[PDB]
Amino acid sequence: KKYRLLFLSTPVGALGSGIGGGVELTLQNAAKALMAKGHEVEIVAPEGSVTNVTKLTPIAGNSQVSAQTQVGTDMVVLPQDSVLENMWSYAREVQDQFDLLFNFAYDWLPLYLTPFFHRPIAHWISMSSLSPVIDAMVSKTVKLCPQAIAVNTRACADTFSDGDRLMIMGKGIDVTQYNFVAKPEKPSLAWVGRISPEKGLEDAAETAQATGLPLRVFGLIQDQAYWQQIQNDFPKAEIHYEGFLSTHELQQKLGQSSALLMTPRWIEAFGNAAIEAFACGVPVISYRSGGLTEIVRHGKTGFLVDMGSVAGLIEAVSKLETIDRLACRQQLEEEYSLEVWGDRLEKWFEQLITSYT
Amino acid sequence: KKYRLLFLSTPVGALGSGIGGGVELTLQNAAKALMAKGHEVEIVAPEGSVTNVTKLTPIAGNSQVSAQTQVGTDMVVLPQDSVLENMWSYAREVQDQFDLLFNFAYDWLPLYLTPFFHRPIAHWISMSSLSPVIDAMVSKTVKLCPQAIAVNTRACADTFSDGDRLMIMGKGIDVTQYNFVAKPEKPSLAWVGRISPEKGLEDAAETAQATGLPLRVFGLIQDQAYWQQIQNDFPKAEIHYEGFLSTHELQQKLGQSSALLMTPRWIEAFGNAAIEAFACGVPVISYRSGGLTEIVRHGKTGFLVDMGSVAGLIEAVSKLETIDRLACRQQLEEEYSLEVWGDRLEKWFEQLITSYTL
Repeated sequence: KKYRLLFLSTPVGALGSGIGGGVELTLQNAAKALMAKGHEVEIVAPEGSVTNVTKLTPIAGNSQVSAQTQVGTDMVVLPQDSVLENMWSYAREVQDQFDLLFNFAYDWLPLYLTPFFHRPIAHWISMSSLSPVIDAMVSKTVKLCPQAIAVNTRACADTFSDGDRLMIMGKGIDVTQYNFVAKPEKPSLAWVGRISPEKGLEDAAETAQATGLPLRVFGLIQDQAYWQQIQNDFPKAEIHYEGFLSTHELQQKLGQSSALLMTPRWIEAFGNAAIEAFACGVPVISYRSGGLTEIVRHGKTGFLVDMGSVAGLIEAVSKLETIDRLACRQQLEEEYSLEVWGDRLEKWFEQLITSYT
Repeated sequence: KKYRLLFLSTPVGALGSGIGGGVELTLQNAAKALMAKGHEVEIVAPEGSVTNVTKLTPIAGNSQVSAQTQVGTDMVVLPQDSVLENMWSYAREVQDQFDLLFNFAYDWLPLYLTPFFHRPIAHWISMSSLSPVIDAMVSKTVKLCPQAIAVNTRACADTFSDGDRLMIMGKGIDVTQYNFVAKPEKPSLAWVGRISPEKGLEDAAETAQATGLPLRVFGLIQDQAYWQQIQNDFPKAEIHYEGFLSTHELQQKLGQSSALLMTPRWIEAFGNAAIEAFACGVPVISYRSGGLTEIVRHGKTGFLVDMGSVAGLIEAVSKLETIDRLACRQQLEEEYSLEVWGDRLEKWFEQLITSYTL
């Protein structure tokens, strides 16, 4: 069962620019996983895209607005000569050379064009129902082509009107790129996410202050005024900025943490910090929110805390010694690895190719 | 060969709402013409559409904003559950039952979806180049599918970057709807257009004043200030307002004119008033402008005047007796009629269908 697959990337930025976000990594990890099972993969992506994973054919056009800015929109907006148009124009040109098409863009046009191709198209929805057109199109598309749309977490399907017809594929990461730290040199706590007042970073600082453990922050300081506030509100806490880093620079410093604190104030979707902390042998102490409750195995690879309970975070930090760091790594090897994930995608596509036939 | 055709209407409103504008009439007139040549036609159109012409399957959705309000946009905007998208979904569902699909929508999606169908699609572009995004798509689509996009006049095609690749199909109206007046009861001049400054109505007032012919004005007085000023600048001209009338109400009174005055201060693309005037046997005295130069046959069905020459308009009125009013009606029968238009459409559709199979 050696398939020929065409991967269609996001139109927001170019591969390697980091502008598209986690999908840029999910795409290449999907390519790596499916290639290692013996399949051929071609990546279609905008002009200026670069990858070392497989063949990439760039496509000229105008970059499309990100779908994270239009939350709840019932609009479809495509710029003149949009990249997404020419990408799917190309897909129609070459679709006969392939067995399946795999889409990563979170947009209307790829979903709508699905019944217009004479090859099966698969869709990876990267975020959880941010807009009803995608909810409507996902609704329309799964009814027209069952098993057509997959996501990572059940929490994501909960935001979709037809999540019961959404496929749950989890995710996969490249374990060889993460430095497992068996034991950090000094105890410390870590936090990863967007630095803004409604991301719960304040709770982590208090936990750091009450336990006497330095807090190491990873992310983009979007409000330099807001950053200054946190050190002032939790004064005796040793808070350190580690910058907005790539996957490599992040894990190079993540392993030296005793635990990753994930303290959302609302249902949070900037995970993978957990999955990567498991790659580095870092247990995860997180509030009970969204997909984390399915990743953090309480008492085994971390702790789950009642939402908003700073006292719960402090108690959990005090019990870190009971968490075998090897267990975190072992969970990542058995789930969230390219070997197991590449198996699920492979089984998923073969169902689609045979059912489409 | 008798073809089965699927017509895709405008998404701006419903058929009969008049919200789509003249396209509503161009579409149904095209259906009438092709049906009279022995073809079957099914109309796909929004919710609330009605026609007495042929089979209609309505399709629900969000009505799209007219492309006349978004002039110059470089964006493509479609509402959620847009009528246009669901209409073309239906077209994809049923495309195997037909020989050709005929699109009237002035939008990005029907042009973009053209290579995604496995049946030939023809496009009727109803307006001039309104936006660079639409101009671009016409270019991409005619290069990808030659002879796939038609327009009415060369003047319209000239506004497109690749108008040279556009098919010129003209238009057709139902002759049976127009009352031919062999001889009006009183000499008079007629003017039809928008009543606002820089619309050339001033030129019509002078010629009416100098020739002693009453000027009958058809249009919308949106600014009463501009209206009385014309009576104040041209006192000795007997100028009359006839109101904003429908196609039928207009033609009922248009025939009673000695000539139609057409005084554009721009390059005119369609000149559709002249065709209506010919249907009534009314000769057209027009400035040399755009498509009017291709409609008005000088000395035969009217006169063409050097742009802006009021003396030329006056000179042309003095020669109206040399214009056979029968000539105007015959031109409309020989050109611009459902018989002739359905002929051209048929010959065009055949070219596309035989070429797509090859």
